[PDB]
Amino acid sequence: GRSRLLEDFRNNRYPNLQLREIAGHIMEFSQDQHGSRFIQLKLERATPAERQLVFNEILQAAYQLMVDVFGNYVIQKFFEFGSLEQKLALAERIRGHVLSLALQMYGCRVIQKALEFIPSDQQNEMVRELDGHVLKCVKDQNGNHVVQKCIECVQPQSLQFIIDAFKGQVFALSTHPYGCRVIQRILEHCLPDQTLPILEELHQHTEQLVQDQYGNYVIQHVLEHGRPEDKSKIVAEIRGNVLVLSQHKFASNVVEKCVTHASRTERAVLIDEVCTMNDGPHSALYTMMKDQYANYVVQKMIDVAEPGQRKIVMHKIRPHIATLRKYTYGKHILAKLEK
Repeated sequence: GRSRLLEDFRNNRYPNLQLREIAGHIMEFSQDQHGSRFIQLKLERATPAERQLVFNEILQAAYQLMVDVFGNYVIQKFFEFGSLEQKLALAERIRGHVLSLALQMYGCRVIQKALEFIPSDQQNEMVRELDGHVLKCVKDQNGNHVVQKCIECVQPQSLQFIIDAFKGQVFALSTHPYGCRVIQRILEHCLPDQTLPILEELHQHTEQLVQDQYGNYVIQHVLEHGRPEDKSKIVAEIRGNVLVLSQHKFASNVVEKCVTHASRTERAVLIDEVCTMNDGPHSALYTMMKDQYANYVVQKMIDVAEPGQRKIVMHKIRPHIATLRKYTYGKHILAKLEK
Protein backbone atom coordinates (compact mmCIF):
# COMPACT_ATOMS: atom_id res chain seq x y z
CA GLY A 1 0.00 0.00 0.00
CA ARG A 2 0.95 3.65 0.31
CA SER A 3 4.04 4.90 2.07
CA ARG A 4 3.39 5.99 5.63
CA LEU A 5 4.31 9.54 4.69
CA LEU A 6 1.66 9.66 1.97
CA GLU A 7 -0.93 7.97 4.17
CA ASP A 8 -0.25 10.44 7.00
CA PHE A 9 -0.35 13.36 4.59
CA ARG A 10 -3.76 12.14 3.36
CA ASN A 11 -4.91 11.83 6.96
CA ASN A 12 -3.97 15.44 7.66
CA ARG A 13 -1.07 14.73 9.99
CA TYR A 14 1.02 17.48 8.40
CA PRO A 15 -0.62 20.90 8.04
CA ASN A 16 2.68 22.48 6.88
CA LEU A 17 4.18 19.75 4.71
CA GLN A 18 6.86 21.11 2.38
CA LEU A 19 8.29 19.82 -0.93
CA ARG A 20 11.71 19.23 0.64
CA GLU A 21 9.98 17.02 3.20
CA ILE A 22 8.60 14.55 0.64
CA ALA A 23 12.03 13.69 -0.76
CA GLY A 24 12.10 10.11 -2.01
CA HIS A 25 8.31 9.99 -2.18
CA ILE A 26 7.74 12.28 -5.16
CA MET A 27 6.79 9.72 -7.85
CA GLU A 28 4.30 8.15 -5.42
CA PHE A 29 2.81 11.50 -4.36
CA SER A 30 2.54 12.55 -8.03
CA GLN A 31 0.37 9.54 -8.85
CA ASP A 32 -1.87 9.95 -5.80
CA GLN A 33 -5.04 12.01 -6.19
CA HIS A 34 -4.22 14.16 -3.14
CA GLY A 35 -0.44 13.95 -3.30
CA SER A 36 -0.59 15.27 -6.87
CA ARG A 37 -2.72 18.27 -5.99
CA PHE A 38 -0.31 19.04 -3.14
CA ILE A 39 2.64 19.09 -5.53
CA GLN A 40 0.68 21.06 -8.18
CA LEU A 41 -0.09 23.87 -5.74
CA LYS A 42 3.40 23.98 -4.22
CA LEU A 43 5.11 24.20 -7.61
CA GLU A 44 3.07 27.31 -8.39
CA ARG A 45 4.99 29.27 -5.76
CA ALA A 46 8.06 27.20 -4.95
CA THR A 47 11.50 28.77 -5.33
CA PRO A 48 13.38 27.64 -8.43
CA ALA A 49 15.64 25.44 -6.26
CA GLU A 50 12.62 23.74 -4.71
CA ARG A 51 11.23 23.05 -8.21
CA GLN A 52 14.52 21.51 -9.29
CA LEU A 53 14.57 19.07 -6.33
CA VAL A 54 11.13 17.81 -7.38
CA PHE A 55 12.26 17.68 -10.98
CA ASN A 56 15.47 15.71 -10.36
CA GLU A 57 13.36 13.06 -8.69
CA ILE A 58 10.79 12.65 -11.48
CA LEU A 59 12.88 13.22 -14.66
CA GLN A 60 13.98 9.57 -15.00
CA ALA A 61 10.34 8.38 -15.03
CA ALA A 62 8.68 11.49 -16.45
CA TYR A 63 7.03 9.53 -19.25
CA GLN A 64 5.30 7.32 -16.70
CA LEU A 65 3.84 10.43 -15.04
CA MET A 66 2.76 11.81 -18.43
CA VAL A 67 0.35 8.96 -19.02
CA ASP A 68 -0.95 8.80 -15.42
CA VAL A 69 -4.33 10.25 -14.44
CA PHE A 70 -2.77 12.28 -11.62
CA GLY A 71 0.90 12.34 -12.54
CA ASN A 72 0.26 14.26 -15.78
CA TYR A 73 -0.74 17.31 -13.77
CA VAL A 74 2.69 17.54 -12.13
CA ILE A 75 4.33 17.38 -15.56
CA GLN A 76 2.01 20.14 -16.80
CA LYS A 77 2.92 22.40 -13.86
CA PHE A 78 6.54 22.20 -14.93
CA PHE A 79 5.69 23.48 -18.42
CA GLU A 80 3.64 26.17 -16.73
CA PHE A 81 5.99 27.37 -13.97
CA GLY A 82 9.30 25.60 -14.54
CA SER A 83 12.63 26.78 -15.93
CA LEU A 84 13.54 26.74 -19.62
CA GLU A 85 15.99 23.90 -18.89
CA GLN A 86 13.32 21.72 -17.28
CA LYS A 87 10.89 22.27 -20.18
CA LEU A 88 13.66 21.41 -22.58
CA ALA A 89 14.44 18.15 -20.75
CA LEU A 90 10.77 17.20 -20.78
CA ALA A 91 10.54 17.98 -24.50
CA GLU A 92 13.49 15.69 -25.01
CA ARG A 93 11.69 12.95 -23.08
CA ILE A 94 8.67 13.56 -25.34
CA ARG A 95 10.66 13.38 -28.60
CA GLY A 96 9.61 10.36 -30.62
CA HIS A 97 6.48 9.77 -28.54
CA VAL A 98 4.36 12.77 -29.55
CA LEU A 99 1.83 10.65 -31.44
CA SER A 100 1.61 8.04 -28.72
CA LEU A 101 1.11 10.77 -26.11
CA ALA A 102 -1.35 12.75 -28.25
CA LEU A 103 -3.55 9.66 -28.55
CA GLN A 104 -3.33 8.95 -24.80
CA MET A 105 -6.01 10.28 -22.43
CA TYR A 106 -3.55 11.98 -20.08
CA GLY A 107 -0.56 12.35 -22.39
CA CYS A 108 -2.58 14.60 -24.72
CA ARG A 109 -2.90 17.18 -21.96
CA VAL A 110 0.90 17.14 -21.45
CA ILE A 111 1.41 17.82 -25.19
CA GLN A 112 -1.11 20.68 -25.03
CA LYS A 113 0.62 22.32 -22.06
CA ALA A 114 4.00 21.87 -23.69
CA LEU A 115 2.80 23.56 -26.90
CA GLU A 116 1.59 26.48 -24.94
CA PHE A 117 4.96 27.01 -23.23
CA ILE A 118 7.91 25.75 -25.29
CA PRO A 119 9.96 27.55 -27.99
CA SER A 120 8.91 27.58 -31.66
CA ASP A 121 11.71 25.15 -32.34
CA GLN A 122 10.48 22.41 -30.02
CA GLN A 123 6.87 23.12 -30.96
CA ASN A 124 7.88 22.48 -34.57
CA GLU A 125 9.75 19.35 -33.56
CA MET A 126 6.68 18.07 -31.78
CA VAL A 127 4.05 18.96 -34.38
CA ARG A 128 6.10 17.38 -37.16
CA GLU A 129 5.80 13.94 -35.57
CA LEU A 130 2.08 14.18 -36.40
CA ASP A 131 2.86 14.27 -40.14
CA GLY A 132 1.04 11.39 -41.78
CA HIS A 133 -1.28 10.97 -38.79
CA VAL A 134 -3.31 14.18 -39.00
CA LEU A 135 -6.70 12.84 -39.89
CA LYS A 136 -6.35 10.10 -37.26
CA CYS A 137 -5.49 12.63 -34.51
CA VAL A 138 -8.20 15.07 -35.58
CA LYS A 139 -10.88 12.42 -35.19
CA ASP A 140 -9.46 10.83 -32.05
CA GLN A 141 -11.11 11.58 -28.69
CA ASN A 142 -7.72 12.60 -27.24
CA GLY A 143 -5.83 13.62 -30.35
CA ASN A 144 -8.23 16.35 -31.48
CA HIS A 145 -7.28 18.37 -28.43
CA VAL A 146 -3.62 18.26 -29.50
CA VAL A 147 -4.41 19.37 -33.09
CA GLN A 148 -6.62 22.20 -31.81
CA LYS A 149 -3.81 23.38 -29.55
CA CYS A 150 -1.29 23.24 -32.43
CA ILE A 151 -3.59 25.51 -34.38
CA GLU A 152 -3.91 28.02 -31.53
CA CYS A 153 -0.18 28.01 -30.59
CA VAL A 154 2.16 27.04 -33.42
CA GLN A 155 3.50 29.31 -36.19
CA PRO A 156 1.05 28.99 -39.14
CA GLN A 157 3.79 28.02 -41.58
CA SER A 158 4.44 24.95 -39.45
CA LEU A 159 0.76 24.04 -39.72
CA GLN A 160 0.67 23.86 -43.51
CA PHE A 161 0.87 20.09 -43.58
CA ILE A 162 -2.26 19.94 -41.42
CA ILE A 163 -4.16 22.21 -43.80
CA ASP A 164 -2.89 20.12 -46.70
CA ALA A 165 -4.17 16.94 -45.05
CA PHE A 166 -7.67 18.45 -44.91
CA LYS A 167 -7.93 18.70 -48.70
CA GLY A 168 -11.20 17.13 -49.71
CA GLN A 169 -11.98 16.17 -46.10
CA VAL A 170 -13.59 19.35 -44.89
CA PHE A 171 -17.12 18.05 -45.30
CA ALA A 172 -16.32 14.82 -43.42
CA LEU A 173 -14.45 16.64 -40.63
CA SER A 174 -17.13 19.32 -40.25
CA THR A 175 -19.78 16.66 -39.66
CA HIS A 176 -17.62 14.92 -37.03
CA PRO A 177 -18.08 15.75 -33.30
CA TYR A 178 -14.33 16.25 -32.76
CA GLY A 179 -13.34 17.25 -36.27
CA CYS A 180 -15.82 20.17 -36.32
CA ARG A 181 -13.88 21.75 -33.44
CA VAL A 182 -10.60 21.51 -35.36
CA ILE A 183 -12.17 23.25 -38.37
CA GLN A 184 -13.38 26.11 -36.15
CA ARG A 185 -9.85 26.60 -34.71
CA ILE A 186 -8.45 26.74 -38.25
CA LEU A 187 -10.91 29.52 -39.13
CA GLU A 188 -9.93 31.52 -36.06
CA HIS A 189 -6.12 31.26 -36.16
CA CYS A 190 -4.78 30.41 -39.59
CA LEU A 191 -3.58 32.75 -42.36
CA PRO A 192 -5.93 33.64 -45.25
CA ASP A 193 -3.96 31.41 -47.65
CA GLN A 194 -4.74 28.52 -45.30
CA THR A 195 -8.37 29.32 -44.47
CA LEU A 196 -9.18 29.97 -48.11
CA PRO A 197 -9.21 26.31 -49.25
CA ILE A 198 -11.11 25.31 -46.11
CA LEU A 199 -13.80 27.98 -46.65
CA GLU A 200 -13.95 26.94 -50.31
CA GLU A 201 -14.97 23.40 -49.28
CA LEU A 202 -17.38 24.69 -46.64
CA HIS A 203 -19.07 26.86 -49.31
CA GLN A 204 -19.26 23.93 -51.74
CA HIS A 205 -21.14 21.83 -49.16
CA THR A 206 -23.15 24.44 -47.30
CA GLU A 207 -26.43 22.92 -48.38
CA GLN A 208 -25.65 19.61 -46.64
CA LEU A 209 -23.75 21.21 -43.72
CA VAL A 210 -26.60 23.43 -42.50
CA GLN A 211 -28.66 20.34 -41.92
CA ASP A 212 -25.98 18.33 -40.13
CA GLN A 213 -25.96 18.05 -36.31
CA TYR A 214 -22.32 19.20 -36.11
CA GLY A 215 -21.96 20.85 -39.50
CA ASN A 216 -24.47 23.61 -38.74
CA TYR A 217 -22.21 24.87 -35.97
CA VAL A 218 -19.27 25.29 -38.36
CA ILE A 219 -21.52 27.35 -40.64
CA GLN A 220 -22.80 29.35 -37.68
CA HIS A 221 -19.14 30.04 -36.79
CA VAL A 222 -18.52 31.62 -40.21
CA LEU A 223 -21.72 33.65 -39.82
CA GLU A 224 -20.58 34.88 -36.40
CA HIS A 225 -16.89 35.49 -37.08
CA GLY A 226 -16.42 35.40 -40.83
CA ARG A 227 -15.66 37.90 -43.56
CA PRO A 228 -18.60 39.53 -45.34
CA GLU A 229 -17.81 37.72 -48.61
CA ASP A 230 -18.15 34.39 -46.80
CA LYS A 231 -21.23 35.38 -44.81
CA SER A 232 -22.92 36.46 -48.08
CA LYS A 233 -22.39 33.09 -49.75
CA ILE A 234 -24.01 31.34 -46.81
CA VAL A 235 -26.91 33.81 -46.83
CA ALA A 236 -27.30 33.07 -50.56
CA GLU A 237 -27.75 29.37 -49.75
CA ILE A 238 -30.47 30.16 -47.22
CA ARG A 239 -32.22 32.65 -49.54
CA GLY A 240 -35.29 31.05 -51.15
CA ASN A 241 -35.32 28.35 -48.48
CA VAL A 242 -36.12 30.39 -45.38
CA LEU A 243 -39.45 28.60 -44.91
CA VAL A 244 -38.22 25.02 -45.15
CA LEU A 245 -34.90 25.43 -43.30
CA SER A 246 -36.62 27.39 -40.53
CA GLN A 247 -38.55 24.27 -39.57
CA HIS A 248 -35.38 22.17 -39.43
CA LYS A 249 -33.90 21.19 -36.05
CA PHE A 250 -30.35 22.25 -37.06
CA ALA A 251 -30.74 24.41 -40.16
CA SER A 252 -33.04 26.71 -38.20
CA ASN A 253 -29.99 27.76 -36.15
CA VAL A 254 -28.20 28.84 -39.33
CA VAL A 255 -31.24 30.69 -40.67
CA GLU A 256 -31.45 32.48 -37.32
CA LYS A 257 -27.77 33.45 -37.48
CA CYS A 258 -28.28 34.73 -41.06
CA VAL A 259 -31.06 37.07 -39.91
CA THR A 260 -28.69 38.25 -37.19
CA HIS A 261 -25.47 38.63 -39.20
CA ALA A 262 -26.38 39.27 -42.84
CA SER A 263 -25.95 42.75 -44.33
CA ARG A 264 -28.70 45.37 -44.07
CA THR A 265 -29.98 44.65 -47.56
CA GLU A 266 -29.63 40.90 -46.95
CA ARG A 267 -31.72 40.84 -43.80
CA ALA A 268 -34.34 42.80 -45.77
CA VAL A 269 -34.45 40.37 -48.70
CA LEU A 270 -34.82 37.49 -46.21
CA ILE A 271 -37.57 39.04 -44.11
CA ASP A 272 -39.37 40.13 -47.27
CA GLU A 273 -39.17 36.57 -48.59
CA VAL A 274 -40.98 35.27 -45.48
CA CYS A 275 -43.94 37.67 -45.79
CA THR A 276 -44.69 37.12 -49.46
CA MET A 277 -44.08 33.37 -49.29
CA ASN A 278 -46.94 30.89 -49.06
CA ASP A 279 -47.29 27.52 -47.37
CA GLY A 280 -50.33 25.70 -48.72
CA PRO A 281 -53.57 27.13 -47.23
CA HIS A 282 -51.62 29.95 -45.55
CA SER A 283 -48.61 32.24 -45.60
CA ALA A 284 -45.06 31.30 -44.62
CA LEU A 285 -45.17 33.53 -41.53
CA TYR A 286 -48.29 31.69 -40.44
CA THR A 287 -46.63 28.26 -40.44
CA MET A 288 -43.42 29.55 -38.87
CA MET A 289 -44.76 31.45 -35.86
CA LYS A 290 -46.11 28.19 -34.39
CA ASP A 291 -43.25 25.81 -35.32
CA GLN A 292 -40.94 24.71 -32.49
CA TYR A 293 -37.87 25.82 -34.44
CA ALA A 294 -39.11 28.33 -36.98
CA ASN A 295 -40.64 30.53 -34.26
CA TYR A 296 -37.19 31.70 -33.15
CA VAL A 297 -36.39 32.89 -36.65
CA VAL A 298 -39.61 34.90 -36.61
CA GLN A 299 -38.82 36.37 -33.22
CA LYS A 300 -35.30 37.38 -34.21
CA MET A 301 -36.52 38.76 -37.52
CA ILE A 302 -38.65 41.20 -35.48
CA ASP A 303 -35.86 42.37 -33.18
CA VAL A 304 -33.82 43.13 -36.30
CA ALA A 305 -36.38 44.12 -38.94
CA GLU A 306 -36.11 47.81 -39.80
CA PRO A 307 -39.28 49.72 -38.68
CA GLY A 308 -40.50 49.83 -42.28
CA GLN A 309 -40.81 46.05 -42.60
CA ARG A 310 -41.60 45.37 -38.93
CA LYS A 311 -45.03 46.91 -39.47
CA ILE A 312 -45.79 44.70 -42.47
CA VAL A 313 -44.62 41.52 -40.76
CA MET A 314 -46.92 41.85 -37.76
CA HIS A 315 -49.69 43.26 -39.94
CA LYS A 316 -49.76 39.69 -41.28
CA ILE A 317 -49.59 37.97 -37.89
CA ARG A 318 -52.47 39.48 -35.88
CA PRO A 319 -55.33 37.95 -37.95
CA HIS A 320 -54.26 34.56 -36.60
CA ILE A 321 -53.52 35.82 -33.08
CA ALA A 322 -56.34 33.57 -31.85
CA THR A 323 -54.95 30.20 -32.91
CA LEU A 324 -51.55 31.66 -32.00
CA ARG A 325 -52.17 31.56 -28.24
CA LYS A 326 -52.97 27.86 -28.73
CA TYR A 327 -49.22 27.13 -28.77
CA THR A 328 -46.23 27.19 -26.40
CA TYR A 329 -43.89 28.65 -29.05
CA GLY A 330 -46.18 31.39 -30.31
CA LYS A 331 -46.25 32.99 -26.87
CA HIS A 332 -42.80 34.59 -27.09
CA ILE A 333 -44.24 36.02 -30.31
CA LEU A 334 -47.63 36.57 -28.66
CA ALA A 335 -45.77 38.88 -26.28
CA LYS A 336 -43.58 40.94 -28.62
CA LEU A 337 -46.64 41.32 -30.86
CA GLU A 338 -48.62 43.05 -28.12
CA LYS A 339 -47.20 46.55 -28.66
